[PDB]
Amino acid sequence: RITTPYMTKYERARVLGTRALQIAMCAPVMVELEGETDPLLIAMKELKARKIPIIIRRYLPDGSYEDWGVDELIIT
Amino acid sequence: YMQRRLVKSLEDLCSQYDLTVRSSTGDIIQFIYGGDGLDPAAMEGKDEPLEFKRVLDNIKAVFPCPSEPALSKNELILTTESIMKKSEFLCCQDSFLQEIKKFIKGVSEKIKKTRDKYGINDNGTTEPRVLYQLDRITPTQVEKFLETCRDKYMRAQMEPGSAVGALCAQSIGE
Amino acid sequence: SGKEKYKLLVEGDNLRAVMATHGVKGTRTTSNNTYEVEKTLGIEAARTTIINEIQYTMVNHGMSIDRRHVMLLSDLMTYKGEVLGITRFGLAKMKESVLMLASFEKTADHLFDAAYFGQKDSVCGVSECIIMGIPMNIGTGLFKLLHKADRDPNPPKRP
Amino acid sequence: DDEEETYRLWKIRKTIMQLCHDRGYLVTQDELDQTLEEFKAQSGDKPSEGRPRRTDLTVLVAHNDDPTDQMFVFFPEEPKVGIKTIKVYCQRMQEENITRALIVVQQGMTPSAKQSLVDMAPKYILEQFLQQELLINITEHELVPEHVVMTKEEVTELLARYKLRENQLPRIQAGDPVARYFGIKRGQVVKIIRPSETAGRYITYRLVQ
Amino acid sequence: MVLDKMHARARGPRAVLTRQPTEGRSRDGGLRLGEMERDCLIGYGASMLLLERLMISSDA
Amino acid sequence: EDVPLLLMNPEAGKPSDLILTRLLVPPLCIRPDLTMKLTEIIFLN
DNA sequence: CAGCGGCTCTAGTCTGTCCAGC
DNA sequence: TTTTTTCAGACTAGAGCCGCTG
RNA sequence: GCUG
Repeated sequence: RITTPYMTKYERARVLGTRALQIAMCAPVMVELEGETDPLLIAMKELKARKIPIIIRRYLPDGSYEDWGVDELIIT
Repeated sequence: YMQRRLVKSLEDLCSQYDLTVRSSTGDIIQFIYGGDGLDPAAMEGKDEPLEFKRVLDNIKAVFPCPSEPALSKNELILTTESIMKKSEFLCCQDSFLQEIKKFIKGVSEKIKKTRDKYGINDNGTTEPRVLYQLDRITPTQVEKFLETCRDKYMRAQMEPGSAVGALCAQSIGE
Repeated sequence: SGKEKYKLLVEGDNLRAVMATHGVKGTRTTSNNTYEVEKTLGIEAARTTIINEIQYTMVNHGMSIDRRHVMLLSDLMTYKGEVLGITRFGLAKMKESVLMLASFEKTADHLFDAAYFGQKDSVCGVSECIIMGIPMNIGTGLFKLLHKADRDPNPPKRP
Repeated sequence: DDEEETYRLWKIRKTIMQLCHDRGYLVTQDELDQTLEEFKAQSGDKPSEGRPRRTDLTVLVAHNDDPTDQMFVFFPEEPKVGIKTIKVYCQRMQEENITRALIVVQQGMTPSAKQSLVDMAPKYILEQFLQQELLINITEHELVPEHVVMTKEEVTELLARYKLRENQLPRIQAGDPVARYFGIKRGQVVKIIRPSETAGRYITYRLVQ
Repeated sequence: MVLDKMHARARGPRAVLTRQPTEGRSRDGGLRLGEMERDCLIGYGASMLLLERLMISSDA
Repeated sequence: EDVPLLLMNPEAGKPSDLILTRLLVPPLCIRPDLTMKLTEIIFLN
């Protein structure tokens, strides 16, 4: 819980990138997409509704780790 | 040639979740990036993050509150201290909190001089009501100013994994 | 106008002597050679000249720059004991991995000498993860990603 | 001259007092704060003020830890110091059972004498200072921060707070002037208090290696 | 003239020695993402983009 | 015992392998002038 | 009267000198 | 058998050197 | 050799 509450730009880019690849590979979409044919556009819509099934594991330099849910982290 | 030499020495450096810039070997080059921990791009005031005078002016104009108390001097400092000590702002670096208090103390001093020069409010009832508009800060503005300053500071922190070393090498070269 | 004051600027290198001659106030004498300062006033003053003499020559040419970049370049340059200038030679005293040195100058000697020693390098940084096609630990790689998919460590069956 | 030579023997002695006070040796404030005219009263011209035996100081005692712990500051008259001068100095130290001394050489030291100070004994440690370094107290120079030698109980908190090993800290050399001034040895940590551009301070740490 | 300076390559001839793309528009070419371009990508922090550009779309 | 103090990792190598007795001729994929040098070395042998 | 310690010195030598595009 | 065709640069050995160091 |  020591790590920053705000999601970093690097974290957002990877979460969207993995989610888009998962959606492009026929994963379930939780946003009821309306007229979207591009996986990256669908992934960004999921992040806005805070419904992405991914947990970010933040590894401290010593080797200890803390897991933050994508929904829990504040998105700027 | 110089940029290649700089980027072949500083590329490994990156900020970490512990806030310490470290080498690939794990040796600590720095304990906080630039001492403050702030990021050079996010600064709005010549190496200083907030530029408070501009922020307060935006707040007064964007949310000009008619039908508000417009109290000042002792009340302004009391409201500020109460807002500062409210669970949040503990995360903020202590030096930043002191800087906000110094700016607020300055605003309170300016209000007093103007109020003395042009009829001090006896209790907020002076007759030419235009005189109240001279240095008007209302309680909603004080709450908006302090929140905007906390968010602007928090978002100015260098993100962990920023590839801090690579950015510096390119920045020196340009 | 209020006070006319004289300061003598000497072109030369012996900072220790020029900071002791009777009448020169050593406490405020300074130099533009980090090597001379490092030898005479510790490493931490040699950090502050590398901050200053870059930020002095950068504002002289216009060319504004954040100090936080120079506060990083100086602090890299002097963190292993002594001031390690960024040359071919200072890279050997800064980095342990071979291919990051081998992608820089002297590719012949740095590869043979690290075969003479049995040099086990891990593959880190970016000058090796780009060569070995492994994603770098910097930036996006620092944080791993997990799936929140429906799972649990379940009970087993009775055997 | 004679005006200039006494000036050095006052400033060097004043700096040696300042070094002893910083290193934790006990020097009275009268020794720490003196004037050249007051120095003239103890000795005046270059003949009357003799560098070899007149200014030698064994007064310093480590009041914090050992009243017995004592330091001899020796100024050799000869400009370059041979082992023979060092051997005379060692014999004086051996009799008194003092284990530390400072030797303040005027121009230099001959190479075979320098080698002796490494190996005479680990339990008899002597530090060369050139007097040209002592004419200016570097701990009062505007570019040098405040250095503070950390205790083992504080080093154990530094390494716990960041979850470090010792060999990940930044390094400082033992040959470093400010390392020599405080007389620190390999494996001690120094706290360094860098001044900000603002009223604030930044704290950093280095390892002697 | 722009007509002679316009080049685009998708999948095309790869040199036998290194299996990387060709160096000439006439030979179908392929553009060199050099060290300076690679350095800018490291600064952006994009680990995946460097891997895709320098391994998958060059010589995996 | 004296190979460690020569600063050689014994598992990686040993002092004798520094001098050449056999040369591995390169795979033909890595050479679609090096081959000409190999023929000259064969002729010299 | 003899020796090896560091010096100190001149030259010696190998090492670079933007990205790519035709 | 007979010209040069950039400009530094901080490493690596030698050559001593003189003087204390025995 | 020239363009960038």
